Amino acid sequence: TQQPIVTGTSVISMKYDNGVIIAADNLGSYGSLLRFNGVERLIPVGDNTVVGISGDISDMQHIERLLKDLVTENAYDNPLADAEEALEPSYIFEYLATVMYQRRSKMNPLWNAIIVAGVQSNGDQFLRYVNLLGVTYSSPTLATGFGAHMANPLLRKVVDRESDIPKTTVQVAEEAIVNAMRVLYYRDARSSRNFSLAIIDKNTGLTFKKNLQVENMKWDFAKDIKGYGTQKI
Amino acid sequence: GTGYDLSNSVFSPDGRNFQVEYAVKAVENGTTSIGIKCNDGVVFAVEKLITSKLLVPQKNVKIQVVDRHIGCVYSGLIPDGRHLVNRGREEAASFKKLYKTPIPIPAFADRLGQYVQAHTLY
Repeated sequence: TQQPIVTGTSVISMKYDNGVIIAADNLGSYGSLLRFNGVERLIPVGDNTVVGISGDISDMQHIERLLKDLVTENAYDNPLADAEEALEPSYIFEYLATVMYQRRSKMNPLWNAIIVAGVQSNGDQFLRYVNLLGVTYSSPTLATGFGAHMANPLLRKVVDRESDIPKTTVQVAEEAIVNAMRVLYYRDARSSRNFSLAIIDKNTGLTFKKNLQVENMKWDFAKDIKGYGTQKI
Repeated sequence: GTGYDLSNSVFSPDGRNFQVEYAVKAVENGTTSIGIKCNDGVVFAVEKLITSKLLVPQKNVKIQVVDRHIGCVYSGLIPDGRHLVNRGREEAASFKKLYKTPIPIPAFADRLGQYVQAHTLY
């Protein structure tokens, strides 16, 4: 029985021919005050998973601690911890989805929406969502909060169905993700211009880009808008 | 009289706890393991006996890690050692959860010391 205080907005992601990409801005809002500008909401787990989290930040920080523990505890009496018995995206997801649902069933949820993006050991892309209610779903594109409304329509024009995944390159995917992030800075009042993006590819592995900024914005047309109807000057 | 060595916590007339001393004997009947401290680290090594050719080589690992920075090796009843490490792990995690920094070695030592000593009280 709680209410979120410091919050993170959208986490968007989509899967492409050889991997998945996920991004989330670096803001931690306190209501309408864009309070903290250096919050990383993308959490890499090992070298094959990135968990993006929106929602309550104190709870995200808790989920972070939990993930670091899973890694420590999986290395225990595990000679193959950095190989065959390393944490897979599907393991990290199922674990989180379990916690989320248990917490909702005790009426004390972790006020978050999470997307686990990654690549399985056999090459399969993994992209799955889980939120404060334990609800889970998978799709070629996944976005939380505001991004579900504005990013999905855009990312879906690139990958509308399963067959479209093998026809999409990292270049195309990253371009779409980057554009969605710009649209969100335009229309989401709780967004930040600074963001992070992560690509998990079956060949090149994990590439994590920090300190990205929305660029190439169109604001010039504003010079010609005056009044709200009849004003001429 | 006699019998001072049938129950753990009992002090003998000379102040010894015979059950602890018999535990030591179980240790002396086991494989040798060592530790060497160096200019900026520590090294652990243990002798693993090959009871027969059927043992898959290099699979029955005996040295164990605690958290990500502690190594533990022991001689004696292997299971008791595992038990001891399981506690060390719970103890190291507890410390990290509350204090954020991984458990200092001197603090870890005492955590293990207090638990082991606890088993000589009853």
